Amino acid sequence: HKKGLGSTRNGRDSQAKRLGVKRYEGQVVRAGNILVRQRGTRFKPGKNVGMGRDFTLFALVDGVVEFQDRGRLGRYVHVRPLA
Amino acid sequence: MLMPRRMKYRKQQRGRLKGATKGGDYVAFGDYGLVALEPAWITAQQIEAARVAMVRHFRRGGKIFIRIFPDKPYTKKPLEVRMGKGKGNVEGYVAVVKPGRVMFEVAGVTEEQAMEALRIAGHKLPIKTKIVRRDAYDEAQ
Amino acid sequence: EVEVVLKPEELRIDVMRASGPGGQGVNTTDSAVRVVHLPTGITVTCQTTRSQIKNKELALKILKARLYEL
Amino acid sequence: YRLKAYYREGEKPSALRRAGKLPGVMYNRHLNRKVYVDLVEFDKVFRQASIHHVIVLELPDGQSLPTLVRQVNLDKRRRRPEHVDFFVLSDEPVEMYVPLRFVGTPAGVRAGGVLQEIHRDILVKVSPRNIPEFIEVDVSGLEIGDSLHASDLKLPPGVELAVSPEETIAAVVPPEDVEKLAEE
Amino acid sequence: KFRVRNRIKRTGRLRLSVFRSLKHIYAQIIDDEKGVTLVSASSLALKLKGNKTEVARQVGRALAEKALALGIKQVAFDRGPYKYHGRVKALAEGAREG
Amino acid sequence: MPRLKVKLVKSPIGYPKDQKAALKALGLRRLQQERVLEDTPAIRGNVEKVAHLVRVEVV
RNA sequence: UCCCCCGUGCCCAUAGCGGCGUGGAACCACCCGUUCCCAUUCCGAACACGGAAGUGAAACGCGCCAGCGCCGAUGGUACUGGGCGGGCGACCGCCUGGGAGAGUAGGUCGGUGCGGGGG
RNA sequence: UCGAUCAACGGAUAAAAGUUACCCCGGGGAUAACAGGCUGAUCUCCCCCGAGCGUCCACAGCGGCGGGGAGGUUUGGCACC
RNA sequence: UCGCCUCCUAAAAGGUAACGGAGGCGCCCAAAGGUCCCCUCAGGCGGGACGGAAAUCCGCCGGAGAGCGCAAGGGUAGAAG
RNA sequence: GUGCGUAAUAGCUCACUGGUCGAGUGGCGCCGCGCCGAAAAUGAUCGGGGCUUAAGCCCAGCGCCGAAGCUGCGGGUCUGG
RNA sequence: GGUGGAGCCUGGGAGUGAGGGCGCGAGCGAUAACGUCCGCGUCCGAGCGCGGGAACAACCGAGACCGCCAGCUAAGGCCCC
Ligand SMILES: [Mg+2]
Ligand SMILES: [Mg+2]
Ligand SMILES: [Mg+2]
Ligand SMILES: [Mg+2]
Ligand SMILES: [Mg+2]
Ligand SMILES: [Mg+2]
Ligand SMILES: [Mg+2]
Ligand SMILES: [Mg+2]
Ligand SMILES: [Mg+2]
Ligand SMILES: [Mg+2]
Ligand SMILES: [Mg+2]
Ligand SMILES: [Mg+2]
Ligand SMILES: [Mg+2]
Ligand SMILES: [Mg+2]
Ligand SMILES: [Mg+2]
Ligand SMILES: [Mg+2]
Ligand SMILES: [Mg+2]
Ligand SMILES: [Mg+2]
Ligand SMILES: [Mg+2]
Ligand SMILES: [Mg+2]
Ligand SMILES: [Mg+2]
Ligand SMILES: [Mg+2]
Ligand SMILES: [Mg+2]
Ligand SMILES: [Mg+2]
Ligand SMILES: [Mg+2]
Ligand SMILES: [Mg+2]
Ligand SMILES: [Mg+2]
Ligand SMILES: [Mg+2]
Ligand SMILES: [Mg+2]
Ligand SMILES: [Mg+2]
Ligand SMILES: [Mg+2]
Ligand SMILES: [Mg+2]
Ligand SMILES: [Mg+2]
Ligand SMILES: [Mg+2]
Ligand SMILES: [Mg+2]
Ligand SMILES: [Mg+2]
Ligand SMILES: [Mg+2]
Ligand SMILES: [Mg+2]
Ligand SMILES: [Mg+2]
Ligand SMILES: [Mg+2]
Ligand SMILES: [Mg+2]
Ligand SMILES: [Mg+2]
Ligand SMILES: [Mg+2]
Ligand SMILES: [Mg+2]
Ligand SMILES: [Mg+2]
Ligand SMILES: [Mg+2]
Ligand SMILES: [Mg+2]
Ligand SMILES: [Mg+2]
Ligand SMILES: [Mg+2]
Ligand SMILES: [Mg+2]
Ligand SMILES: [Mg+2]
Repeated sequence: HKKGLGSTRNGRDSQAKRLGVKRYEGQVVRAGNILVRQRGTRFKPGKNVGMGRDFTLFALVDGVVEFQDRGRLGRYVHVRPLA
Repeated sequence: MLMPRRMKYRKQQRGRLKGATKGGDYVAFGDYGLVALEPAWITAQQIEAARVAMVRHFRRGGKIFIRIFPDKPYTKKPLEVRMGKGKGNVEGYVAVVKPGRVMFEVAGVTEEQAMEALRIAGHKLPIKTKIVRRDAYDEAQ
Repeated sequence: EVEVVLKPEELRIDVMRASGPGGQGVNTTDSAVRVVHLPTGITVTCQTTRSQIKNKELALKILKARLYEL
Repeated sequence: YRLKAYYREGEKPSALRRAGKLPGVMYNRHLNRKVYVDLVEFDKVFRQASIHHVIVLELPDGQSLPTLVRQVNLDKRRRRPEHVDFFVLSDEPVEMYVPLRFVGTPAGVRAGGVLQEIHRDILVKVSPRNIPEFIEVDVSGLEIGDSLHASDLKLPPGVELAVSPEETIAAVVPPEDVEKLAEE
Repeated sequence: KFRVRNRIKRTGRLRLSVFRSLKHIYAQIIDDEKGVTLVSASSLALKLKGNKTEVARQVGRALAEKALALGIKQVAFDRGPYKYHGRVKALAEGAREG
Repeated sequence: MPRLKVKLVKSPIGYPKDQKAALKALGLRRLQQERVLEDTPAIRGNVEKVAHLVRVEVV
């Protein structure tokens, strides 16, 4: 005997987004290289770093990524040139 | 019974039971306590039964402290139903207990009454217990 | 008050083999159930469904009735 | 009271504690050493004593020091201690929860009631030479319901506490009446 | 707190910072990323006329001169709570236009 | 420089890939095979990783 | 070098809150006015201009205090890469590396570049 | 640049519902119904605790709330020959 | 039930299943857009004709608990408001 | 007022003290190994026989046995030199 | 560091797209299933070749070119079979 059952109105979920840091400190990059994918401003653009509409962070020059945590001011991603 | 008035979620994942109580290991209230020796899910109907058992024992007497609280929901599918088609329905609530936890406490009661009391309450619990006194159980600072 | 808690303390529940149609299972499963009330002499049966557990409770859902009337 | 104490070189924590010796450390606002003080006398003493009365600590240096225990971490599963913190002293004024006796009979013990001595070991700020004992309170006036509290007590000259004074020190509440049952 | 800090809008280099005072008006061309002041020109703290605005202009050209001497051609205009008006150092020199 | 002489004594059959590679890195193929290597930190790291399968000798 | 004050930066609460004092010679503020530039969903409060009698009262600066806040060991535990054991299970133990979070002692009412004005 | 609930949303035709106990072929123990098996919630039996019933009097006969097991005859779960 | 978005499951990189847990989208805005210039909330407590227990005033206190068109999350007053 | 006992008393008795005896004592609390709790369906059994200061269990030690694993000797083939 | 049936690039030919047990981490389930879904790892699959485990794909030991009436070991064993 198979006694009938119901179901759930659950079952959904949205595609994975692959957010996060893409280049770490001491890593060489080229102009344009996206360095971080984030939703809010989890990281603030630093020296030679841009930020697109979706808060994406990319290198502005060809240099080596560097990270700086500035307490109450936030965390910064800078791109130090070979200067 | 002995459930929580409100909850952000009605059903919740089962989990696990790694030994050590984390917290609740010393007396801190009454004079004698009942400490859990095996890990387990104590159903509110047991917490209840044990409690009533004590007041019943030393009717018109001391004070009782229930140191645990069933805030975890218990799910159970219907009978004769197959697997799947969603999570079961909540059948009650249980308090998770680990080894070392002082589940109950008593006060303003004779040492005879205290012992006898807790000994009966442990006969209503799905686990093994131990009765204690008070001494280093003074984490006042 | 308005109460009648007939505890399954004086009931005799049986489970004979289904009657009527069915298939390779009407002959095999103890579908049909029969709950008996002894201090009264009332008996209620049920083969409405194809499950003993959905029939002993649905057969009890009646004994509660007739009783509250008698 | 008194008690023997030895110096720990920092070797096999969990072992020195199995062999029978109980681990620990003695510190204060100056120096701080690591030691091992056996369960035998420790236990016996510590229970009679507690963290109210001072103790001696004669090491192989003899150097007997006055102290009160600040921290004693149990073993969770099956009560037992694994560590103890020793606060050395002098004439230096510090704190400590001082024992509490409550001579009396609340009016809450004739028609049902029992005393819940909430904070039965009150913390007070004061120096060594200023270390009392059974700091009693009056209970002869605690009605069944309403009950005493705060620092509204007999603080012998020199008792410069650290309460509120509101910190409910104690209260009297009712019994466990068989009369219950419910639902709905 | 009249916060503002609109000066945080400092992406480039060489900040020409002004300071209006009930009495005087100072100004120094600063270069962060090094945390140093390179050129300075005060109001009556460098001694000057008695007006306020007229004094602004004079202490203006003053700085710019001393500036160019060091090769300080272009900069960016500051004074946080500034409110760009009156005491406007609309000075010649300086390749910060404005 | 003081060298190491590790000997594969316990079979790697049943242990993780990495542990089987460490052995490769060291140069151990068969059971009972011995190999004298330099004592550098990079050579120990792997011998530490496979301690349970190797008998080491400082020579 | 060393002091005091004014601009700025870095550290990003050991910088704070709240008490208690100090400072007007210079700086600075508040002040004096609203002709003028410029201003108010209404206000010269705020912005802005011209000033210069008075005050350091408000604000701000500098000191001292730990009540609140913030910081925070040393020990010992939790947990755990890897290796290994006991049970019948839920689970429990050892070895070898790592090692908190609470809590205790205790710390703190700041540190510091650069440029100006005053001894 | 416009016309898609081509929403079964990588979208078969521009255009499409049922029935078979009158049935048929190719396959599957990749998958149901019997029986077995693993499981033992359900089921049956027995035990721990001692509120309370038994005029008195916890077990002569009973046992509130709760706790631990056995068996593998029931109803199921699983889908292993 | 079928496509898309948010959280969890997810084992501190990314990713990760089940008829697992729980909600949203199939729009909207010529100002809700660009830029320049100003301004800073929610609450709590007092004081105020109509006046709730928040209408609008005043005053201390209030580092963000408000707000950000709509779900959730991340972010945010040194502004995205 | 401990238990028995009464319809409530009575009656027996004890915590308790004298007491000849003239010595080890009652307690509680951990630990190692056992006892009970313990009933299923064709003939039983730890694999069998058979084991008890063990042929069981815990803790030390040395020696042997034991694979197609590793050596020794011979041979083949494939790669690199 | 690391010369390994390592890697990287281009191209010819593929099979596979029913997995399974076990350990650890979760969900689902009843902290049921030789259950079911993922994750890390392993082994069987293809090592039903070998020794141990009474017998037994995946547990312990161990990766079988062939030959030997030679030797040392592994797990497991050393009262008799
Ligand atoms: Mg605590
Ligand atoms: Mg039919
Ligand atoms: Mg059937
Ligand atoms: Mg501004
Ligand atoms: Mg193996
Ligand atoms: Mg102002
Ligand atoms: Mg672990
Ligand atoms: Mg630590
Ligand atoms: Mg810490
Ligand atoms: Mg088409
Ligand atoms: Mg599709
Ligand atoms: Mg068609
Ligand atoms: Mg017909
Ligand atoms: Mg025909
Ligand atoms: Mg016909
Ligand atoms: Mg036909
Ligand atoms: Mg056919
Ligand atoms: Mg076939
Ligand atoms: Mg099958
Ligand atoms: Mg079947
Ligand atoms: Mg068969
Ligand atoms: Mg019951
Ligand atoms: Mg059967
Ligand atoms: Mg079945
Ligand atoms: Mg399957
Ligand atoms: Mg992740
Ligand atoms: Mg992860
Ligand atoms: Mg924009
Ligand atoms: Mg605009
Ligand atoms: Mg308000
Ligand atoms: Mg036993
Ligand atoms: Mg041998
Ligand atoms: Mg050869
Ligand atoms: Mg060869
Ligand atoms: Mg290959
Ligand atoms: Mg190819
Ligand atoms: Mg392919
Ligand atoms: Mg598949
Ligand atoms: Mg696989
Ligand atoms: Mg697998
Ligand atoms: Mg399973
Ligand atoms: Mg399976
Ligand atoms: Mg196959
Ligand atoms: Mg293989
Ligand atoms: Mg076979
Ligand atoms: Mg075998
Ligand atoms: Mg085998
Ligand atoms: Mg081989
Ligand atoms: Mg070989
Ligand atoms: Mg044998
Ligand atoms: Mg051996």
